[PDB]
Amino acid sequence: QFKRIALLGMPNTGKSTLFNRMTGGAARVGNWPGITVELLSGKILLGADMVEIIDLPGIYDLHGFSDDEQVVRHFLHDNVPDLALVILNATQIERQMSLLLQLKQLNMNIVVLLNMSDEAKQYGITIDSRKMSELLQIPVFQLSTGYQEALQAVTRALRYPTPGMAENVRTQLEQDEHIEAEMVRILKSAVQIP
Amino acid sequence: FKRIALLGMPNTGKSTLFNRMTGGAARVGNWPGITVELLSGKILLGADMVEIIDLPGIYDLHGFSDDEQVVRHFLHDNVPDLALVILNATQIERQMSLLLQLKQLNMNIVVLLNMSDEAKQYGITIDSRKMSELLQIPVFQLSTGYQEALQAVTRALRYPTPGMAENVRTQLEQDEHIEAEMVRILKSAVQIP
Ligand SMILES: Nc1nc2c(ncn2[C@@H]2O[C@H](COP(=O)(O)OP(=O)(O)O)[C@@H](O)[C@H]2O)c(=O)[nH]1
Repeated sequence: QFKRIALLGMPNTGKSTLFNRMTGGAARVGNWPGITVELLSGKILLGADMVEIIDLPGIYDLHGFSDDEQVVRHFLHDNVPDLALVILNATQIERQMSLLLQLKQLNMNIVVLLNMSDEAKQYGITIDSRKMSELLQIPVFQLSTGYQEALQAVTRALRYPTPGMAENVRTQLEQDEHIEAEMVRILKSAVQIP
Repeated sequence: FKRIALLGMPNTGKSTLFNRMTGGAARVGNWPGITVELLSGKILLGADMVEIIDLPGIYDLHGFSDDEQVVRHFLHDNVPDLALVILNATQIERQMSLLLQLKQLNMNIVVLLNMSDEAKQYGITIDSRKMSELLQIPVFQLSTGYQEALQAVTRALRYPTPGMAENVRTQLEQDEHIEAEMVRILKSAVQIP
């Protein structure tokens, strides 16, 4: 019944850690439409409203065929998030940007969190989050700090629903889902296994 | 010349096949869209001298490994007359993913299932005629199967494929848009030593 915030990012980007910070727990929830796996999930008060956070498996390619990538698409297809809170490791920004841009092409509602930003600056990495936000057309926040500003932006991004956005997102996944369906189909018929 | 792109995952016997098809005479060469040198050789298939290019093994057509980026860049700027796709039969349950990603580009494809004997001993029974029918792509098993595979390749080079180059490039433009955006944002917003 509550609006859904999905945590999305690559593996080991601090997602479970952020989840624990937001919820104060490590609750796992199963019986999600479309997937059999149990995921870290919890509901929080965000201002006056209650919202549901779900930590999605870390993945490298939105359109890839690793098991985690399949699970993420199934979840997103059948449980279109009201917000994708995309977590990027500042220290590895060059290598992590692709997932963000892929998710943006799904036509989801996104807020970007640039994690480990101090560690980045301790190396020689400087990030202009205003410029990044400007070019992306997406809110971008750095976390060292930055957390309360990030939550504020979450509330703003959930304030006005978009009719037809579930159908839009489902449609952008269809091509990957077709490949998967064809795999299952052809393997079931043409390949016999022990 | 006509061009065949040899495509498969790593450790599928692609190197040994390319060596055989090119008779040991392959040389290094540069190609538009990539800065790396690739190996290619000549082979006579029916009426045509054909150039076969050995592309780096990849796992995910849309992934961001260096090899994957080179294969996509190569394909975009050098659309092959035939993609010759080599899968490991024992790992057919997963490796089907790359074949279907490549089909989705609207390429002209022949599939070779290598190590088909090993697969049968693992208890994996593949019915390649049925698989060919369902894919609408010719499928041939190797272990020997080489002559038959190469006659299908020759046949797959005969019919017209009008607009294909345009179709393949169009299908790859999603990937190139991601890459273009990545560069744009990284240049303007990020300074790394
Ligand atoms: N420097 C820094 N490290 C973090 C932060 N959040 C998580 N990490 C570390 O990143 C690694 C992976 O964290 P985790 O929550 O397990 O990532 P997950 O796989 O995405 O859930 C661990 O070493 C964490 O302690 C952060 O805000 N700053």
